[PDB]
Amino acid sequence: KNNWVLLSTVAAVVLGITTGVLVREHSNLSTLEKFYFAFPGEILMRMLKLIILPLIISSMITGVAALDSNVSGKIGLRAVVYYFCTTLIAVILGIVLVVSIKPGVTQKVGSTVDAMLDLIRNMFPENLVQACFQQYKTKREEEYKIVGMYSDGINVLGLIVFCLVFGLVIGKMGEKGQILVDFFNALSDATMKIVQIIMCYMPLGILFLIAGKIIEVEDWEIFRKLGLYMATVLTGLAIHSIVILPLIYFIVVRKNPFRFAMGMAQALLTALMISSSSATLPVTFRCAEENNQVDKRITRFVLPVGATINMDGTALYEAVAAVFIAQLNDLDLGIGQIITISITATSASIGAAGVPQAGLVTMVIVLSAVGLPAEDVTLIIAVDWLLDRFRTMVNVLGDAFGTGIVEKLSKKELEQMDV
Ligand SMILES: N[C@@H](CC(=O)O)C(=O)O
Ligand code: NA
Ligand code: NA
Ligand code: NA
Repeated sequence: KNNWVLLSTVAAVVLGITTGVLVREHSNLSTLEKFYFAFPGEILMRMLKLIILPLIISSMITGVAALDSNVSGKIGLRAVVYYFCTTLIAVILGIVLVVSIKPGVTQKVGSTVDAMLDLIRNMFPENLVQACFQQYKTKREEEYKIVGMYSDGINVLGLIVFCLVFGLVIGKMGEKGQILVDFFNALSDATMKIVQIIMCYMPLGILFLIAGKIIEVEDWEIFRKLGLYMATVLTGLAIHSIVILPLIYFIVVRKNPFRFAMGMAQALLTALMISSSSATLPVTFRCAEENNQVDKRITRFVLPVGATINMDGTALYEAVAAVFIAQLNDLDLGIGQIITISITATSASIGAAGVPQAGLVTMVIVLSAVGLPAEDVTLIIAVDWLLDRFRTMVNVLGDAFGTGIVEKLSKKELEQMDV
């Protein structure tokens, strides 16, 4: 006998790939019947979006309140240093692989500052209740006048920053704020038993979410016409996730880095099918502390920050595809043009959201920094549901890897706290 959570997810990926392929050659469903066929996949998607509001709020508060305000200053320093030393590696390895393969040659025919100041405008929102379901976006229009309105989508960057300050303030209050530690420890425990309820619906939801995703129009543009560009994204996503990311784990932890990746198989295959790192963040919490036994004082702090900051698969896909877009023209892309690609792609992966297809929002930022037009992204929009699924597994794995690396780097400080 074995565990039924992972063996039924693998059985639902197989039964969902073989369903969304067979119904195309056999039948011809209309545009309205292809939306009701993926309806159990939509219910799973909005059941996971539902739970990230009490999960991020309660884990960010009790993750920092359990540390005595100077241990948390070094867990926070060893997290941002790790996130910068993997994003830059995933950018550089995607830069080297895209100018040596050269996928874009002889196949051509076939508001950056306003987007970066919206990261700081979203870290300090004007309302806490409005930050739970609405984001702030700035447009420039008329000699121009800056005017911003409130769009939709949960402001995850503003709830992390406020609960980090709320977590530090509560932990320094002592006995005067002990009832707020017990409230958000009982809330983080109650909204992890709900994740174990959604995890029983997940094989039935994936089986229709991935069958209604490969049910699309043309399998020829993804395969051969835009071919050998996906052989630079998936190649860079392979070497970074199989070789490089279990080499950063093996250097600082001598504890078998593929035993950690095998123990995170539920969170890896969830993001491989739902294509959103923020929505699978409840799966990453459960599949790390229960399987790999990484300490709860670190995963409550490292994993929510890494889900919206550390996005290595997006950082490699930004550095590969923006050069490939410039390679469809006859641009030289000299030594000055390479480094400015590698700089804004590090910031675009930071500014990218954990929503599905957030990959093409921040592609305008890196493309306009090199001089390419924004409407030259329309060549990439065709195959984006498949390249978004492999760059979310890597993003999730990177976050999972961080929990184990920061824990061995701070084994003394966790053992410092005693009775
Ligand atoms: N939802 C995707 C967005 C992206 O491509 O960055 C992810 O988290 O990986
Ligand atoms: Na990173
Ligand atoms: Na991430
Ligand atoms: Na990000």
